[PDB]
Amino acid sequence: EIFELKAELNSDKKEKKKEAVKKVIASMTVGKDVSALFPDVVNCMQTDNLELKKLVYLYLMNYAKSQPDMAIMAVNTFVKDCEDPNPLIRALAVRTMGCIRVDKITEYLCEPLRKCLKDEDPYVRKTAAVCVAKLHDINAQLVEDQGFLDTLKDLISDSNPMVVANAVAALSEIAESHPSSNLLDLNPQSINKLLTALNECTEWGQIFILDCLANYMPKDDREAQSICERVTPRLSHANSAVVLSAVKVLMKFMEMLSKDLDYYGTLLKKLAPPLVTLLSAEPELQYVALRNINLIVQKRPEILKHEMKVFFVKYNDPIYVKLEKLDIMIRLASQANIAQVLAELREYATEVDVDFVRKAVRAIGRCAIKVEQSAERCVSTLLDLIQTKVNYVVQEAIVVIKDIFRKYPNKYESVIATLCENLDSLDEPEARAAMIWIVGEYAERIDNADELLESFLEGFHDKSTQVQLQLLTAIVKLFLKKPTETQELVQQVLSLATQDSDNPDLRDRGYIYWRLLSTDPVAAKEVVLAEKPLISEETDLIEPTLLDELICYIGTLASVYHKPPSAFVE
Amino acid sequence: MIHFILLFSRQGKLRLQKWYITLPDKERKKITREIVQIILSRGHRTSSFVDWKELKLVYKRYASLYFCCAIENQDNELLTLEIVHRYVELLDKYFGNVCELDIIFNFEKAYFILDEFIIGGEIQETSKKIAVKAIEDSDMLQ
Amino acid sequence: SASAVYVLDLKGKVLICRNYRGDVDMSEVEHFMPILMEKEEEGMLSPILAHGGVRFMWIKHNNLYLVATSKKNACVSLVFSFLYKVVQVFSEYFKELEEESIRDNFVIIYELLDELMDFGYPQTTDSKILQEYITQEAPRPPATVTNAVSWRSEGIKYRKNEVFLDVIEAVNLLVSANGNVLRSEIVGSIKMRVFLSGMPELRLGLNDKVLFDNTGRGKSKSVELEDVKFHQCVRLSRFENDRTISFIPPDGEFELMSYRLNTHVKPLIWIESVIEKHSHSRIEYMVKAKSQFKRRSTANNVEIHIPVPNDADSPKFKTTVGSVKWVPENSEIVWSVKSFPGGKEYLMRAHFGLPSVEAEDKEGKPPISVKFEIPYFTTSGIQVRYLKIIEKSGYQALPWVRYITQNGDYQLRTQ
Amino acid sequence: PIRLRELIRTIRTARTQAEEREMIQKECAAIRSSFREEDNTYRCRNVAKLLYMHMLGYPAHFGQLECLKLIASQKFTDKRIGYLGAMLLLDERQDVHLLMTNCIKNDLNHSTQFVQGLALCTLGCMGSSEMCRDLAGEVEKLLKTSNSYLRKKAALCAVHVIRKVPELMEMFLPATKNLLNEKNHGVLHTSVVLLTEMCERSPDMLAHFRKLVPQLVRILKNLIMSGYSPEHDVSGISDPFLQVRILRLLRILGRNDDDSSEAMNDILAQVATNTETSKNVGNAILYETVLTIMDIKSESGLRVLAINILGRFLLNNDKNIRYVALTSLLKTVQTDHNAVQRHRSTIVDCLKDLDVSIKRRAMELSFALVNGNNIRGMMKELLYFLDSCEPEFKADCASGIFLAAEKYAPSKRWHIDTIMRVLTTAGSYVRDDAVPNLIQLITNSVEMHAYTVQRLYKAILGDYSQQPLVQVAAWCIGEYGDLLVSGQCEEEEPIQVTEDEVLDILESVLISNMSTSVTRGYALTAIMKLSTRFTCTVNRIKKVVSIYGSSIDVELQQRAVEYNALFKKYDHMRSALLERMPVME
Amino acid sequence: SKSSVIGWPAVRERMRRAEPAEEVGFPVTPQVPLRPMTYKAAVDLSHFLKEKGGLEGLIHSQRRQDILDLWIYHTQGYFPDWQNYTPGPGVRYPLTFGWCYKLVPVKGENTSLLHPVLEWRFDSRLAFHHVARELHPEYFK
Amino acid sequence: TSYDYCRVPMEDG
Repeated sequence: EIFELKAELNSDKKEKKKEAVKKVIASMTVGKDVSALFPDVVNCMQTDNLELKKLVYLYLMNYAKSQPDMAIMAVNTFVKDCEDPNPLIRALAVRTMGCIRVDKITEYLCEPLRKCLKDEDPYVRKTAAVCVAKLHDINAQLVEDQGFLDTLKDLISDSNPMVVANAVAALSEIAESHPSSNLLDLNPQSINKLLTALNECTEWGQIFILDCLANYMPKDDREAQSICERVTPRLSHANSAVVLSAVKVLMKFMEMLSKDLDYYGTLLKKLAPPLVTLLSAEPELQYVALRNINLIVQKRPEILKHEMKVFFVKYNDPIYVKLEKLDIMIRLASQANIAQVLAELREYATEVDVDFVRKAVRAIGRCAIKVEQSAERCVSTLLDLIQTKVNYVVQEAIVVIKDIFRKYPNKYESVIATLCENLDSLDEPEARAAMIWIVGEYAERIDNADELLESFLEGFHDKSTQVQLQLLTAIVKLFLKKPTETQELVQQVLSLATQDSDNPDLRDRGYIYWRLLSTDPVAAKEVVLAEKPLISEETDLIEPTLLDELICYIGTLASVYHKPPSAFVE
Repeated sequence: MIHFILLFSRQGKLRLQKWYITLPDKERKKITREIVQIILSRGHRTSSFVDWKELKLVYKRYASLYFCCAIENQDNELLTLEIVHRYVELLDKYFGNVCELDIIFNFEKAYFILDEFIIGGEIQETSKKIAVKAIEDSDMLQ
Repeated sequence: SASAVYVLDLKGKVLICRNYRGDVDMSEVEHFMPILMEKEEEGMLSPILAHGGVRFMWIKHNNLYLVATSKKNACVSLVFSFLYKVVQVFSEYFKELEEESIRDNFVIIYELLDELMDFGYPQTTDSKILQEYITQEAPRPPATVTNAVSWRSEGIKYRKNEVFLDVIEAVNLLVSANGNVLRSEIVGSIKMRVFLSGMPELRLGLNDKVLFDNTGRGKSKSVELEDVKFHQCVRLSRFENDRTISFIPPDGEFELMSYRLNTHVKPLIWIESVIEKHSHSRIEYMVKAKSQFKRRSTANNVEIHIPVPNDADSPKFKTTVGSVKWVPENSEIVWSVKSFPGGKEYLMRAHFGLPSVEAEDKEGKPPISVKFEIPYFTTSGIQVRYLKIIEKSGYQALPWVRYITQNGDYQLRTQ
Repeated sequence: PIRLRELIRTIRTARTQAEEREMIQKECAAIRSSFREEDNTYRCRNVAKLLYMHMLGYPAHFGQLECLKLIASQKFTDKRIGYLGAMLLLDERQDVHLLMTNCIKNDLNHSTQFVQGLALCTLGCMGSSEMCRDLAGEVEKLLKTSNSYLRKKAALCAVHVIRKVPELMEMFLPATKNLLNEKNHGVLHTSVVLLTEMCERSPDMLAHFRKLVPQLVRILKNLIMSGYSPEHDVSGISDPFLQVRILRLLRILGRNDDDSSEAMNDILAQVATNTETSKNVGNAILYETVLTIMDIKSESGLRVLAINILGRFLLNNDKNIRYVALTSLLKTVQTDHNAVQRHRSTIVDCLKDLDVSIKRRAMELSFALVNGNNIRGMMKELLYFLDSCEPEFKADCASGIFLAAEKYAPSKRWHIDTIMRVLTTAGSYVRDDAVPNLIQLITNSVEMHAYTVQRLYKAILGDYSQQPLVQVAAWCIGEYGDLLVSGQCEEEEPIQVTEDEVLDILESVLISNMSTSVTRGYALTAIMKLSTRFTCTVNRIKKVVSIYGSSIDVELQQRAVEYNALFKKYDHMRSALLERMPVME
Repeated sequence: SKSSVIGWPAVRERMRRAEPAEEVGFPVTPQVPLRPMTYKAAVDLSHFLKEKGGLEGLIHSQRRQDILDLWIYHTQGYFPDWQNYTPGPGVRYPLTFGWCYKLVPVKGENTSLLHPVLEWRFDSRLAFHHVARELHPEYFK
Repeated sequence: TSYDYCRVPMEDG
């Protein structure tokens, strides 16, 4: 079976050993443990067919870790094939060399690597540049022991910017794997050399040399401006990753440019039509953008403050897309588009995607706190959705109406007259507890607040912690507002929360309110009916301490996590 | 009391549900999805029973198809597996070389075989002959 | 920055696996699909997953999950742009990309994985030049592979010299339930089909507003491109200066440029639809379709997709011109009209029933999307002025173009 | 219209579920359109194809009226389709199922027993409580018949209506009288399950039914002595399904009686010896036999034998039997309590078993095995087993640790020590509901709070993210702060209590995002008490209350402002209500 | 033999679900050229059946043949008379010049309750040495 | 491509 395969593998005819190694990596394709036949396909490796040698290189790379000791039977064959005058077969070995990770091997292969560092063809030299970082991946100190760092610094000084960009991508890799001991930054003249090398190399190479710019910071304004004027034509390229790498350093380098110059406004006006066009991409790539755009408006809200309509979701959009568009509308919620947003969000509460609807309810509420202008019209929008009589639409609304009333408590008592009748058999305790505060805080214009809490005072011993605590909050607030009709009401809630409740904070605030009522309820008009200050809002702007670090991380996971780069890597 | 019966494939593809307890379809689609996930995430020496949420949930693999019950937590368990096997026998009886693809096809009578065997969640005929006799007579009635 | 890029199927078994760093274990792939079962069924779906420290960048093809795994703070758009490129290059090789394309052609596909990327660094992704040394039927790599010009090999020779352009309009539209246009931008895209001899440098000029403003012709017909994204081959530094579309094209079909602009003029076709949804009873769609565009122009083979309810039944259609097919499989109707000229206004009166029992759950409101196509008609008014063929050998090519206006996202939010 | 299996074959060709839904809504429309045609021809198959989609999980609410038409059909096959989907598409909360009530009632009077068998099938499976009220006299009428094809069905249907309507069984007390001599076993089986049901609901029915205990003692002895029948026999064991139901009926009878318990004593001594324990069947016979013996006031020679039966069942390598044996001693915990305790190491062995349910039964029976004698040693296994739980068992163990510890703690200190151990090692696994219970018992504890609050303080400096841990601590700091920082109104020689990091560690919770806000609910509560429980550094804690008056949690914005006016206006009335809370049960 | 791969398990399933022991008329695919199963294509097919597998040693029957032959006509455009074999007496040799497979003689619930045939053989000289011509000389001239 | 082409100038001087 495998031995008949090893019989054809130890055959002398090419057509039998060629079909044998195809079955092996087809057995590897179907995921068979073909590691037991390791050194036997190694015998049919040094072949004249270049088409066949890729299959063994495929096998040897895959089973290097599995057979680390048996992997010593290829070192001579690599240095054999780093010398064949086909540059295709040399770089094929070189990329097979660096990806094979056996520490018994990597010490031997530095010299044919050093040989291919100073090879002729750009093809193998851009391949050999990465294999240094592959070696620095495997053994970092052997590379400096081989002193390959400067040879990589000299392929930066090569022409044909593809070799230069493959040198840079390995350089920014190794300098990352370095502790920045001997930081690999260069003068602006190499940055002049790379920016001239920018207009020639491939779309991938244009990315990787924008990434060496993620470490450099210019020291003058014209120095910053002149390099940015050559990064500026990159914003009309089809690869958004070329564009996103370009925007990342432009957001980085605009902290050096003078706002007093018009080039700062020129840069920002040349920045917005690319950023909108990134939303015309594929939604996964747009999901990359939406986390990056989130990072932008927190830093520079000035750019895309004119654009809201492109942040309107569509029906066919993915769910991770549709949630993130709602965030930027919050991040762009201004006076000039209070009507555009709330009508759109009202069209978004008409959806069956509940979490999108649940986010859209929060999107109205974050709009109501960000602008106090349509804070009246936000409430009017929500009460319509309260009158849709959809439970989660209602159950998300009541928490929000509370927070508007926590934010803007003043002239919204014309709202609770609707909301005193709002189907009080609402079940969700986050909005049940929202109901009890809104009733409790506004227990003067809801004139029947005592009798509606009687339904809320039936199954009191097993509701929640908050809902029972809100009922302990509101009744004492209600009895302090009306001590006439709620006299037995304030005593029976102390009869349940202090005596027949084990909930200790409910026992804490129970006996506190019971003693405060027993000591001085008139002083409780000063104590618990105290004029509460303006609530300090949760500023969800990411800290510029972290945000300026994340200016350097755009299009990397640190932006798509809105985290520092170490907080999620291991 | 058998609360329900589930027959789901090696791929979890449900070939039978029979809710002897009245719970709504969202709950039907929730609970069925979970237990299929539970049983398929369960090994071969795991005692053929699950204590799943006050239901001593009985599972017993016979083929690629998997099997499920929810017995009341006061009743017998190996007999509950024998109930499955007696029903397996009756499927083996009325069909003979009882097999996967007409479970996919002729499921309508497999319900009717269950209707000749378990109504209400309990056994009505403890003989294996008299029940398949009656369904043949109603098949002879057509 | 990739470490191990994998291809899964709809079941989650590995169609093909390829690591580039060894920093992600090969058996990590078996957790992805249950996490994919996890995140989706809780609605926490993202194109990046995470099983501890392994980050799961993936796209989704028809069957396929091009899962690229990494662990560090990798460059994200570096990954996914390569992911759609690998789809593209496979689409360049395999005319359909499915499970049959992989398991039958693992000879070439593993070689592509060796070639397109090293270590996580894409180095060679132009498929047209990649055909010259990676064949499914090996010589040295071409100089164009070494060359900064990496899209066009030398020595390409034809009998004729034909430059086939396709200025294609794509009308986006967002009309709300109110009947106002929310978002109607136009994303036009000129896609070139080059059949030329040698190494030409093509220089293009349009009715650009800025280029006419630099000329002094900013009073005549000039399209205003809000943003364009071009090919690599366009020398953008030359374009940044003076709106100069100068490039050496690749050989064959390729999209050169991708312009985008807003337009505050009417939609080419206005739709008025109504819904007489009678509870437990029936529904009626007296929908009309007026054409606002030019009367010489004709909207070919339009396909008006109006979302109907799922349990809608007994269809009745009083059209005027054009047939309806009811598609319950998409729960909709396609009132199809083949020839629909500008100025024309055709009504359709639909009538279904509805079950006297209600359904269990809600359905939501999809908008109406139609599938118009108008040839020889630039709604934005873009005009190619010339195309300078510059060959060192020197020839007179045959530049050719046609204009086609289609929909982009032509959504019109229903009642 | 195509057939069912033609549809299924098309469905079996579907690859993507979304693509499969296209094939669903393809055919579903034709099913709908046929329903608009009021067809009677293909109404058989269109419903059958629909129920497949219902089994495929698709909204088939619409065709339910056609099922009522198929029940109200006249062809037998259309009924045969019609009664099925009535059990499928309809339930009690379907609310349209009430139209079956006339249709079934006519078809309880149909000539064919199989049509009436369909009617007893559908009502027995899913008959609604009011449909049970509307068919009660007809079922007992079909229980007064002689058709054993129907008597097996009307009996279990009568169970259903007694299950659904518990106040209805009194009209079935006359129905069940003296049909216990049925030659058929299946009708006799359903009668036992009915008498299982009738004895279950009402204790008033037990007096009429314990009389016929020796009647079935004979008939069960007939089942043992009729050692073979060509039917009912599985593996040489004759009608085991009936035999267990008799034992279960004999389990619920005689459970507080003795004369019937002695009237059943003989066959219990018989079948405990006269069973074949080889196959799975005779174990299932002997399992209920064990459970029957434990629950009645039985012979003592049965129960001693029964633990010896179970000692065998503890040692069988069948995990089924191990699940059986662990469930067995889980049943008879209190009954024959110490003959269980000699099997203790077998239970500690099954803690190391590689099955969830076996580890589940062993952990819970270990929670049941704890007396006041094994309380010290077994907890050390269990606190080790709490470390060696699965995270599903970690929530399950840590509560069940707290349950048996509140029972049989030989010390109050060691009671604290184990709970403090668990609260350090459970953390996110221990339930928040036991936290007022733990708070209650440590204030039921009166003597060691200087012992307690220091050890409370010594671990919360380790972490705060264990939320039920720091739920416990903040109340202790608020109440027994005087026992933490003691006589340290000013700076002294440095003891580990320092009355400022004491105040900082609560402040650390208030800013930390890993705070459940009832952590922050307890914390401001502890801040305001240490305005009185501490005389050392107050009015720096007033600053913390005052800055918290603009907080984003609603009640925690209430809590700070309601505290702060006492800190600003009624500083003497702060301590006027900060007496310690009373202690309850 | 490219589009014969996508139904290679699918139609063979319908063959295997066919027992080895409305509609009217015959449609013709428009504008597709038709030809019989030629020699080199039968060499292309006998190796397609040699390589793709699942056919050799299978229970041959006539119902499976007619399921197969019409599927070749509708998906590949070949006259479905090519899978003709010699009759009962003798080895069922193919009359087709180029078919290298001769035919030698050798669900489950559709069974009732209580109960009250060929196979292939590869022969690569059937393409040249027409053994069915030796069994039928007077018909082939 | 059933639609037909149209020839642009080359130079547009």
